[PDB]
Amino acid sequence: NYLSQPRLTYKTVSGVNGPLVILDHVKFPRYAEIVHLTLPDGTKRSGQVLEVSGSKAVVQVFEGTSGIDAKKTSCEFTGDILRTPVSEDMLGRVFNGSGKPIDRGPVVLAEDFLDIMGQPINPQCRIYPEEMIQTGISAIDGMNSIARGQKIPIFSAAGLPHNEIAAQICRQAGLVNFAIVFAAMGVNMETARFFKSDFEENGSMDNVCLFLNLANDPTIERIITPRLALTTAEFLAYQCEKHVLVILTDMSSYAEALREVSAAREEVPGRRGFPGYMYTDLATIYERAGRVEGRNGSITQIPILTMPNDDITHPIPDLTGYITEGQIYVDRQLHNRQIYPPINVLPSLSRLMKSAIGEGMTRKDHADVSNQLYACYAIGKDVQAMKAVVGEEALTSDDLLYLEFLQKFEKNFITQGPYENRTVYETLDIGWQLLRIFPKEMLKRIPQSTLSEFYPR
Amino acid sequence: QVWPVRQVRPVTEKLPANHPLLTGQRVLDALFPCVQGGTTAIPGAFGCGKTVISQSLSKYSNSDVIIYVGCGERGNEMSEVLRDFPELTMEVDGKVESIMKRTALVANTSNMPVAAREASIYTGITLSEYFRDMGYHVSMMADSTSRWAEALREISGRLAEMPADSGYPAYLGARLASFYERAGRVKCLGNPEREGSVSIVGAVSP
Amino acid sequence: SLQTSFVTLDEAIKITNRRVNAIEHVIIPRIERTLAYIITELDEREREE
Repeated sequence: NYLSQPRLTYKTVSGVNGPLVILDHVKFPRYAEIVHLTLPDGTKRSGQVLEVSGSKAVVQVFEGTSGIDAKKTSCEFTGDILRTPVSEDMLGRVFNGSGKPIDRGPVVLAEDFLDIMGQPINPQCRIYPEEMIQTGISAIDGMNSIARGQKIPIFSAAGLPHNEIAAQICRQAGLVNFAIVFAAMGVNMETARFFKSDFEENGSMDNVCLFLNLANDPTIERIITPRLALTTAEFLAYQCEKHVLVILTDMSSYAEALREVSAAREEVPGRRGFPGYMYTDLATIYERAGRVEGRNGSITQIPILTMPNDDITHPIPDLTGYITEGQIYVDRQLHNRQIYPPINVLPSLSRLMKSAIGEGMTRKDHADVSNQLYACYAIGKDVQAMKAVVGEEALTSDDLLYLEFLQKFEKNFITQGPYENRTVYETLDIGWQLLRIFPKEMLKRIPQSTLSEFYPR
Repeated sequence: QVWPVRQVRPVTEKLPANHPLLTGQRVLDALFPCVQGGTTAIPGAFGCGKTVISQSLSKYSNSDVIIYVGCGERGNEMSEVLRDFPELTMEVDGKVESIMKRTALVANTSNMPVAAREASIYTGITLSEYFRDMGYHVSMMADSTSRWAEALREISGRLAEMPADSGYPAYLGARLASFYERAGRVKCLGNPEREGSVSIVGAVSP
Repeated sequence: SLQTSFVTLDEAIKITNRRVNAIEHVIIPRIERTLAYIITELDEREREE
């Protein structure tokens, strides 16, 4: 039923400190309720009830507390938690990080109002994702295969081409159309232009939804931006039955805004000063993906990360890898060598790959070839590390085979260029050609029945 | 007029940078070019010879206006800048003119109030954005942004905020991103149709 | 005399270069990673306090 009883408004602001405003004499406070603040100069701001105790409510204000005062500032309480208006009109729109339009179009006519926080899907009703997406990028498709419904973030760093890889994945994804929902947290204007331009250049923009919070926009919008985006993906996937690809741009900007918010409440710190609950918080975003029983649609997530000082042990890539179903790793040392894409396969993973590949799925060799390419690449790295101590004259011919595989793998299998779109079958046969260098008795991940069928070609 | 230092001055549209900022140096202008509306860093350390950047920008660049910011310099290092800058000249319409006809200096020694040391870059960029809005091209130089981040650490330390990374406050990266984001070419507010820009050069001291 | 000296001296050059490469590529990086970890954990203990 509708909220038919009228809203209360209060001038009873008892104190202000950091991002927090504190009202008193509040009639029956509701935890997590939304409050609208009108400042003395007539500026409107919004906040959410972060604590309640008797007659007091504590509000965090999304646009910050600067210029709020104890006497003239006025707060209206909405009677309800944060909900977003959603409709299938939202494809081909641009919004800011709080869901207001920025494309000069109108506000959304809701088909429904949905709770931004979502709601945990029952593990009984989850369907395991098994349909492989071909990205056409060989370093992903052949050695980290993506199932439709996965979470698989791109771990990158400042100055690397993770925008261009994410754009290539959006441009090339298909089964062996996606609707795209794109969120940006803390991006510079040239990053915001790059994506919007690329989606318009590929003609795709009538099938893309963008939420933009730029580097100059309010920080506390960043902690609702991915929840607005994922609520839109959940309507599109689980009510309108679409296949959704969700891109979350720089989760390190989300984590940094979350640290800044939590530091003001003085909640228990974890490693490197992040909130003690950061694992749970990130998990409420990343678990909003997958397939479900009896509905055709699906949500795939590809969050993009910047690793501080390239350190994979930092809490942001660390707690993300603990939740997500793998990672793609973009490497500065490959980027400095002018390779594209810079995907170093060794720190990368896909967990859902193991069941999305093989006989009937892709080809019978795929699970064997992939594991042997990992083994030879790991050994080739170990020989290259030995060479740096002892020099070439110490190496036996068997070491030189792995060190020749290493050079040919990075030029043929990894290196690709920005518009090349390889099949899985091209990726597999480019796999066998590099493996063919080795006498077959060295291929000790591969059983005789696979070798005797595919190596002699 | 009066404007708050921490509020970005509004514009009709914010535009991709295109034209080079000339320094008159062969390296820099050929191998490592900057655009008008660009963002740059230099290593701010003793023997490296920082003054060639500052003097090339001040005397020879295709800037219209120059804003120089000292963030928290040693007493005698600040004195050399304030000695040298008024004595610089350039030639305009076949006549020699002082650099100070197009220049303003923000100056802070390490004993000036810590709130001035932290406000310093926000004063300098707000002064730059005011001449951008007239349809000029402005160059900003910050003498060391490390000396500003130390003032930011002292203020958050005086407030007893949580010490995050290396004692710096949790927002250090958000403040630096929000600062450099004010650089760029723009289509100005208001009726006479015009474009201007602010370019940032900021030294840093690892 | 010169040749038996030369053979012995060639081996000594190879051994010396092998040691220089080990100090530069094995030992110094292991010390620098260790030193970076210690500097990191001391900030964590300080934040806990």
